[PDB]
Amino acid sequence: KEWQPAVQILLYSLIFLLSVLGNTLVITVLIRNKRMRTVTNIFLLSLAVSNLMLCLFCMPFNLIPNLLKDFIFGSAVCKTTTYFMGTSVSVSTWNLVAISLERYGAICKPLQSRVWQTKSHALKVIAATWCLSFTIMTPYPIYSNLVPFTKNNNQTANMCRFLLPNDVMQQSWHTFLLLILFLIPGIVMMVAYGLISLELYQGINIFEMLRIDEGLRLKIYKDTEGYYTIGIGHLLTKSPSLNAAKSELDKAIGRNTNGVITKDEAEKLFNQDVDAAVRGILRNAKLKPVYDSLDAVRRAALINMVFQMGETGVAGFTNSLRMLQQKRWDEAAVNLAKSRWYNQTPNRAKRVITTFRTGTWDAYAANLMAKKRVIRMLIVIVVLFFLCWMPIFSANAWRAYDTASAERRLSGTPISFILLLSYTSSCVNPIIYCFMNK
Ligand SMILES: CN1C(=O)[C@@H](NC(=O)c2cc3ccccc3[nH]2)N=C(c2ccccc2)c2ccccc21
Repeated sequence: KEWQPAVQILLYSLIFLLSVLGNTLVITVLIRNKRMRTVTNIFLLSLAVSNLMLCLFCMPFNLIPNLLKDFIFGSAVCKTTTYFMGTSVSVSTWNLVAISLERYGAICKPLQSRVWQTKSHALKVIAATWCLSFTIMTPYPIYSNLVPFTKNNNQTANMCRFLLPNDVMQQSWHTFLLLILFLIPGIVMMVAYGLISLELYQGINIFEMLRIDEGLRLKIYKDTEGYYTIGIGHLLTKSPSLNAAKSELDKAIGRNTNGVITKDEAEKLFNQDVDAAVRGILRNAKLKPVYDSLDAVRRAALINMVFQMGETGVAGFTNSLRMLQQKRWDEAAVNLAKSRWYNQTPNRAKRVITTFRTGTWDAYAANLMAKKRVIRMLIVIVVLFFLCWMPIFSANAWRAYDTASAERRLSGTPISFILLLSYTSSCVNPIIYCFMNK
């Protein structure tokens, strides 16, 4: 009528600007900063390229013809615009699947999913996504043609239309898209983000706690006391000799290590350490009573201490050990910070003490809080993707099954806005990235 074209020009041109500006920004930032190019962002970089492709090679050749009600570009543009639209949706859907699968590797199988975290594999997947997406979509250029129709005053026009040899094939193709663009990617990412979510809920434990407090040094080093240490805080000898640490090292890893161990030997060593700390708590007649009275989070604070100072040194925390057993957490927290231990390693001690005072992991939660944030962003991106793409795919499927119904309900402004919703998905992720560093 009179307004509809105005709102269309408005919304289309706005969504074009945001999507062009938004995605080229995301690309130029990522191309600029080598520090930014993580595995997850290399995918979000392949995602932002498909969003740019959809935005420049399809959107004008949809608003302009839908605004004029006449596809006035060539038969080639008609095959091109349909080709890139389906290629884009495919690349995007399988980029989102790759992301869910790499975060699953990182969060759920960290020391077990080593290759899924190589940038070389990441660019292998990205290449296989674009190549296969152009391949399975070749029906669109093969079977899309100008379809002549006639307007008001018997005025010939064309519409760009995708027509397969019959109805069984038109309907088979939509079953196809249903499967490899929604069902199969949908469950893959729902199982994945579901497992990721389970893990992230179970939260911090003694191992993650000691990994934050100790770190990883592959080569022999000295701690705050000046003692020779390796791996994840593994004390080698109190003696000042370096020859003796190197000896106690080779004996513990079983090979002539030459001062240097692997990450895999550090974790094996570190697992024996947490084992040994916990056995020392159980075998010591002063520590075991306190331990049993402790809740699992505080148990881990007691283990944290015993891991740093040994069974016997901690068992001599007689006045703090008593307060803990009596559930006097504030008293214990105040007393423990008057100790020499506090004075030697304040930052670590302040955390362990916070754990004792509150019974929570707040002291160690920062990193977990970051992973949870990213994961919730990714689940939001996936849900806004499907919500932006279900309508147009459902309108094409309904056309292939009952074209007369589909066209009478959707032909005017509804499919105009349904198409608009599609392009909106390509300007969604940059806006999300903006609201993420708030
Ligand atoms: C030719 N082509 C369509 O026919 C359009 N479907 C409609 O426009 C439409 C559906 C419908 C239902 C009821 C009534 C009226 C209807 N119109 N489908 C997309 C597309 C979507 C996903 C993958 C590939 C192509 C597309 C995108 C850009 C250019 C051409 C193009």
